[PDB]
Amino acid sequence: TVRTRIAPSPTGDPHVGTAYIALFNLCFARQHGGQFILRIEDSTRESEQQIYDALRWLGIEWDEGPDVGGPHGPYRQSERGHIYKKYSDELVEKGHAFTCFMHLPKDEVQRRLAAGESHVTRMKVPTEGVCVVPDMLRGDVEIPWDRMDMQVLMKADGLPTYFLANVVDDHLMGITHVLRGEEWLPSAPKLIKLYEYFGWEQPQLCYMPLLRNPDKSKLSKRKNPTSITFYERMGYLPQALLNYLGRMGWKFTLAEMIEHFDLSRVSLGGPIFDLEKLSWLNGQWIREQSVEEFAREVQKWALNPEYLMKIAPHVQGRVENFSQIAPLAGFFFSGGVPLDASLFEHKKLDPTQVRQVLQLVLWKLESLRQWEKERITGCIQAVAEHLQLKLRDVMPLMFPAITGHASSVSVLDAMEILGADLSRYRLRQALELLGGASKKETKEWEKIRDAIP
Amino acid sequence: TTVRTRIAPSPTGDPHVGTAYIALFNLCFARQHGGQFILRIEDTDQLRSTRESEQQIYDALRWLGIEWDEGPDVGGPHGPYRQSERGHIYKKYSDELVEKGHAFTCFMHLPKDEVQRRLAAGESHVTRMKVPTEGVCVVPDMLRGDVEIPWDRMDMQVLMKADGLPTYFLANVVDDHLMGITHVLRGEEWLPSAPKLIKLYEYFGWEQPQLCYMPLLRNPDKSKLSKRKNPTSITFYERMGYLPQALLNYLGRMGWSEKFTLAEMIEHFDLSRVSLGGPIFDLEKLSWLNGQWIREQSVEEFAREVQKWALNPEYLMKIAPHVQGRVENFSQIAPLAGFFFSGGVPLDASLFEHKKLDPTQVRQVLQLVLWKLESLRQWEKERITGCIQAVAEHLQLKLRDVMPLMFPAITGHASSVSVLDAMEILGADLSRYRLRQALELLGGASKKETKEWEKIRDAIP
Repeated sequence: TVRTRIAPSPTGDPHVGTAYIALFNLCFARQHGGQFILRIEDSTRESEQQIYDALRWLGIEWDEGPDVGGPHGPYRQSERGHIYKKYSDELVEKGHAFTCFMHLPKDEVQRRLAAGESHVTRMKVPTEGVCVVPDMLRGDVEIPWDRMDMQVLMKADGLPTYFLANVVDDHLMGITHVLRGEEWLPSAPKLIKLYEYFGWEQPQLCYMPLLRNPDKSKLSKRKNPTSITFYERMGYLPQALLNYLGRMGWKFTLAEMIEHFDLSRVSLGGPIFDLEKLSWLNGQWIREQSVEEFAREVQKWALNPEYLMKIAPHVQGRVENFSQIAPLAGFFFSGGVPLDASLFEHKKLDPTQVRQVLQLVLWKLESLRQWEKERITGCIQAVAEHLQLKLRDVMPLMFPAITGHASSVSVLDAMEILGADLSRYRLRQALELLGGASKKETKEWEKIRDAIP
Repeated sequence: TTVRTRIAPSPTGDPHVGTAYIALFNLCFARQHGGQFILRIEDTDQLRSTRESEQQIYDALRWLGIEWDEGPDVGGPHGPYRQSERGHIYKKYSDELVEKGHAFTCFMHLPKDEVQRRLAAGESHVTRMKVPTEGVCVVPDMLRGDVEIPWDRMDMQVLMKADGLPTYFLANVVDDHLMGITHVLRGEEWLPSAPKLIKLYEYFGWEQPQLCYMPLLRNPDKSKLSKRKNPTSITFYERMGYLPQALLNYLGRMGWSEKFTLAEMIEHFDLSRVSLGGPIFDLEKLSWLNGQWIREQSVEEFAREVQKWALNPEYLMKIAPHVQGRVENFSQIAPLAGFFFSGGVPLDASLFEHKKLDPTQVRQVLQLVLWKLESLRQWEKERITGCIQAVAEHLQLKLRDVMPLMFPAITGHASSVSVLDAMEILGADLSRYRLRQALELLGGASKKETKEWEKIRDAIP
């Protein structure tokens, strides 16, 4: 009986690649009457809920996990006790792993351990030869053992590595097939060797080719936004995006996808993520349904009391009649905003300095986990302070980036209401319009970013 | 689109024929329409719920041939399927009902000041549902059509208990909704309270599922099915050596329209072909049907079923040590140990004339022991012994005064292998059955005797 999983780390917005890998694991388990498992290898509970929300929004679901439960849990690493040290001790007891402070003597080792000196547990990995990874799509892949980096099992803080924990947990959860991105293929020999040290039945392996931009380059937020929630906020239908993830992989529904899913129909070249094709498909989904279904989706997306009432106070003070509301508040519904470079000619900031500020602010807001007004303000203020500018120096740059106008409703409020995705998106588009940042400016300015709270 | 049905058994003791019956219908309706069948454990009563009674539910239903698509034992995308794992979902929804004025805090009247004051002082309280007093509710029953229950009939309704747990009533509405249950088939016992269910869905502004209330299983004398007249526990029929296919088939013949498989039962399943009068549970008809299943199969299938039932190393090696010290040759084993394989035992009232207990006292002892053993969840020797001793102690009798009654009840003989060991091996259902029949033979208990002895029972450990 087939069991697949995803093991996302709860460390930020889920992205399209994660949705993609989840979809394949879901269809594969479904196709074979098996189970699909979500395991959290932890990090914040909030980022965890983001993962659940984004994937469910998409239409993906799982049979076992930390939210729905299951008879093979617990499904968060932080709830699975000392189970990892236990198996790591054994690898050490059988001479398949060693304590590192490398050297060897069990005299000095017991002594150093007794004194509570910091240490890790490393896996022994073959130094000579080639390893054959039996990939389901590619067949036999030959990776030489020499290039195989060293591998930590237990870290200095008595926590397992992602590597160790996933082998342990796949075993304990009876996972039969591991479908993962091909980013993981280089380290596959270390996985195989680990199942050998334990004496465990090794699952079937499948390494999916990477998603690529239309310029045959790897997918990156720089070239096209990757977060699932960005597409939600832009007003894409989850069925369209899910449909699109499937057509890249191997117009249809998830159920129809499962019916006609087969791994053998998957390209060995990296599928292209083409926003124009996705928009066209989404347009088709929008058209091919009743006006009533269309209305409900539009209400859920943005024309609902929760979103509108957040906007209403900021608008009530700035209009002399109701027909002046749409021009003032239209930027809350437009995805991007129309851009005008002249809106960014600062009084006492030169064009390079304007780009510098935008880049730094963008970076800090990209790192910002909790999207709240005070936290948003704190970020921009920290950047300004560190540059010996004042808050009032920087704010005029934020208004046209976020709203398309020199002045508007309170832009800090606007950013909280719009949310993280649309805010970063608009900032990035302003920055790009103005000329972006050279490879050299990126290195310089990142030193500065690092010295900023 | 996509039908989803469920059962929500409380994990409190043996699953019974009734649960099996309601399960079969929900399973068949789901299968007929391409949908899913969900098992949900409502451990709303956390103090009388056990992980072992849950396991007994899974074991008994699966033995019978009933399967589910989602549940605590298998997982599922709308879990957790145990109420006790679903967090403060219920408080959340009960809070909305108060905030939206459909439910009130009850500690009487209600001043906004005096209420906050008492809550802040940690005073005990419940949340109650607002139920209409005048007028009637129309219940859209799939089988009987519109049924009109007067609102005057509705007794008040607690949503959240003082211990912060939901009632079974609020929990199942919340969980049917969150699990997207489309059709609800339950016993007609629940029909009187149906208006409150309808009102609650209205309050949340939720789509009400289709409702169907099934007529009660009855004894052959038109009396509602009870442990009294007929044994109701699934595991009893297993231990008596009935085939689960026959019991399942019989549950289906009672329900709609004598030898059919589950797979066949689903194909020919029509909710419309269900009788509106109580289907009769007739042990003799079930037995004839079970005989036909036993007969219409290979001798090798028959043999394997008998092995699984009782002729296996596990069961026979529990018996072996007790038999070994009591025979001078192997052909004396069968007379001595036959009661391990016979179901009931042959009964002889003269076996119960006690040295120092009069006929009424014998019946009281047997009744009290039976009651306590009916309550026993963990069927183990030390615990069986503790029950009988507690009865004996409380009657100011000695254990050795009560034990002579147990031997003939359990084994059919005055003396035998150790009766306490015999009871553990035989198991809870057969022990209870045998004690009940010994009691019936001796004359049972009057209505008055029952009231009086129950008072005695409740004072016993």
